Amino acid sequence: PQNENARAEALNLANTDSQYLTPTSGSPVRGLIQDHISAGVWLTSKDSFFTREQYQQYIYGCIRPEDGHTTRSKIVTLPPTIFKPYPLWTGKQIITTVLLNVTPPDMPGINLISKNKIKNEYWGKGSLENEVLFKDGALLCGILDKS
Amino acid sequence: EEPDREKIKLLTQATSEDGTSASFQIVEEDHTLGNALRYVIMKNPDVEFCGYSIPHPSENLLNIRIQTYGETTAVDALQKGLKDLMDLCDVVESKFTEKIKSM
Amino acid sequence: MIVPVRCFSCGKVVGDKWESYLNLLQEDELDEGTALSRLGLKRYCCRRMILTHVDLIEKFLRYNPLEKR
Amino acid sequence: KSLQYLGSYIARAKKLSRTQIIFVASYLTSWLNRYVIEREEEVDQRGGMERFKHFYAAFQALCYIFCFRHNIFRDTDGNWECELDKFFQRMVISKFNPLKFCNENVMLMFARIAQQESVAYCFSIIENNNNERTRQQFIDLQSYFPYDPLFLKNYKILMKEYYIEWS
Amino acid sequence: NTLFDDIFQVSEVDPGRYNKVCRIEAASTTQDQCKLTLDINVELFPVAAQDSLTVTIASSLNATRSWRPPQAGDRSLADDYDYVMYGTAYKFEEVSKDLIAVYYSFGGLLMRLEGNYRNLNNLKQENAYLLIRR
Amino acid sequence: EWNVEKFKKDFEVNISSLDAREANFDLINIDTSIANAFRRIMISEVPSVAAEYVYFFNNTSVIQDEVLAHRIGLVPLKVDPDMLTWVDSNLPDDEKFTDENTIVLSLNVKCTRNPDAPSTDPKELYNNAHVYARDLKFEPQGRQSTTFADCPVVPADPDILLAKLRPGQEISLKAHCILGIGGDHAKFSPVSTASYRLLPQINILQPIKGESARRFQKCFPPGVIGIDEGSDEAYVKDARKDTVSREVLRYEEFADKVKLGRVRNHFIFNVESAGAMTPEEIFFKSVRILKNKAEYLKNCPITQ
Ligand SMILES: [Zn+2]
Repeated sequence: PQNENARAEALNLANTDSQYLTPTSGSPVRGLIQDHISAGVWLTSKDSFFTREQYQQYIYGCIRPEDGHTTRSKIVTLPPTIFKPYPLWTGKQIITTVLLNVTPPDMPGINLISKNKIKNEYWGKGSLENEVLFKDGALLCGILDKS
Repeated sequence: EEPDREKIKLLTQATSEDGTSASFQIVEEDHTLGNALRYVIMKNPDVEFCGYSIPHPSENLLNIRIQTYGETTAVDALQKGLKDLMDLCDVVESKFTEKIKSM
Repeated sequence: MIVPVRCFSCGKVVGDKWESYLNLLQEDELDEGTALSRLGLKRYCCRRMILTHVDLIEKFLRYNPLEKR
Repeated sequence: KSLQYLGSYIARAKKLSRTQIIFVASYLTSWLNRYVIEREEEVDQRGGMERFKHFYAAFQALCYIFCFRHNIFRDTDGNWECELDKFFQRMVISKFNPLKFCNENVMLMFARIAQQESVAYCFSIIENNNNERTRQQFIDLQSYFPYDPLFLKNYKILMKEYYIEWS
Repeated sequence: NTLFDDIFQVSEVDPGRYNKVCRIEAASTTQDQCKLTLDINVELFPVAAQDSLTVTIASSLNATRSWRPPQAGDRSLADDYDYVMYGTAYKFEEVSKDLIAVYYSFGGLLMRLEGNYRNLNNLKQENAYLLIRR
Repeated sequence: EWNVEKFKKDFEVNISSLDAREANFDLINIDTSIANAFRRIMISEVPSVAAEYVYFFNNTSVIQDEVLAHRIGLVPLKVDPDMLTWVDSNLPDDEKFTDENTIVLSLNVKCTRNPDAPSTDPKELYNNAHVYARDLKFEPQGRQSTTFADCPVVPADPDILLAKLRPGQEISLKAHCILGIGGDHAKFSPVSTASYRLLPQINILQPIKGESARRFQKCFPPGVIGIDEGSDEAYVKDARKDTVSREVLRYEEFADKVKLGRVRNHFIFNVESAGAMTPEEIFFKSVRILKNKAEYLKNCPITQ
């Protein structure tokens, strides 16, 4: 477009982010589709044990203050989930970090109860990886899916 | 007399004032020395944060980001790593010249 | 058209081993499992190329207008 | 640009009185009697010196006089006009570090002049800028001078006297 | 400081579709109404059946700002106990009176205590460790 | 803290088989991002000579213009680098190609009707029917003769067919060598394949003596497992001999008695070569390109 009454409309009215829900029945139309959905049930799986150097690298590979993604103007890290033998991080704690660092600090953390499409018995003896439970901006239980 | 002031390009809008959180954008790079340096920076115990990134693989871009704990700016921890990326090649050559010549 | 010069995956030189390959088949009556193997091809990316090659250059060379008949 | 245009008018014009050059320093240095009270307090607030590109614009021009006008303001009694060998000591050793945000060439010449006549001794702080250190608008206007020695040889016939030479 | 301290007795080590994480189940020897339902990285810390744990939940080591990996010469409460995690209690629940059964999420590794006197000293603090000696 | 002089005490090299076309050597206790970076140079950043520019004068044959222009460029010309310098192609042809950057080649092949008596073979029926790539002649341009008295330009693989010709057809062209690296075009690759693999480690868990030891050979390549009797029930001779097959993890009797997995710090680099340079020296063109890819960062002004 060719003037400034239109460039504001393409940034405020008919942009993509305001078109998140359909105006048909309010269902979403954005979203990751094939690669990452089946990829995400591996990082959120319980066997994801990142080491120290990977943990910033998976964080810095998706979060760049240089290009300006963050809000805190410095990438902040979490304590690992294993301390004494060998310090390892966790993939649910990566989703804890990428909710910490692209959400504003004035608001507090998130809280969410949600289900999956994985039934509980696929992980062993009735474990609770169907109930995706966010508390205080953390992925404390549950694997991330299309749902 | 010519400085090539376009290689080690330090972005400033993601840079701490004290220099303990610096921001680069290295051209004529990709995953080649991106991960070869990121290994060697993270061996320095003063370094608190070091990842290397690529915004888009098409052109030559390598945004890396050193952050430290204290008493050393991130550029002063860069140049220890590039000192210890060279001294590795001192070790590899004189342990691979010493084996070609040893048969 | 003629034998390709390098393998399409690895990077080893292939074209000098095509007419040197039919001289392990028309003469020694070898099987391809030794005929490809005796040359030096030992990665299957560069071993489905001398085996498989159509070599339709011969059906082109019969159509020459720079010769009487 | 006008604070850069004013800086090279004063030190390239011959027919101005010596009491008229102090009239500049009756207000330009008095402009530094106003920044010393008012805005020496935003540096401890978390902010760099990129907001003060207006402030180092005029501060170049006052040192652009000092790099040229040196043998004018003597007296018989060994003093200077409003302590010229004490004003550039105070506004450099402050908490603003002007040695980095002034150009090297204009500080190469601020140093040799302040060594012979004993004005400033910031030499060990000039040395302390390797471990101390968008950007293009702050290097060119610390080097663009509106009254350069002219390439034209013919117009200087009309301007042989009214334009100052090197020395 | 220490919130909880006991010695448990492993019965079930469930492999259950994982290569590294085994949902341990145990109960104590001292008390009888208290158990454990803990995920541990069995690659780092092998746990078989019929063993003796020491599940000690502490509150810190012996406020510090930054977690940094260890230097040469400090002294920690994690020095003597062989496997240490970090986690929060995300749900409190009571089955009956003096059968209060807490929960935890040790980084994505769920734990379930149960008991009667741990209502005194197990808050749902966002900094609550886990430890095992022997 | 991790000293780099502890790295020297944990870095060994086992050169196994060193030939003038391939070298199979080991790197003990180095990282998958340092040893990748060596492998990251040896494909791409090593300089190697080939031809971008094919000046046709005459070609009427069946293999057309850009195709035979392509297949000259894929020929590894046995030209040692560091005896040419780099082109500076920001300026036109008048000084772009010198006598010092470019090696100049020519092809002149004419096919005629050869009368011969008998289904008839094409080498006896025609004179110069098959354009072999040993027909590339080095034209010594400029001063390229006082120092090429022991390194004349020969192609490294001479028997490459380039074209097949019939009578009447000829090929007259002029070729220009350019000094290049394998990021731009594939044809400047200095290697067949400079890949590594990583040392597997096979751990028996339960002792598999007897009949479980004899059937245990056929799951693996042969020179790996050594079984004798009850005593000397099994061991591993050399897992370097063992490629990763995982045949034994098809068997249900053995799917819980063994552990397969790499030793994460023993890189078996087996670098072959296309023919331009020896593998045991293009690896030295990666231990000294890395060392001179850091100096271009280190001794360089950190801008702004
Ligand atoms: Zn191949």
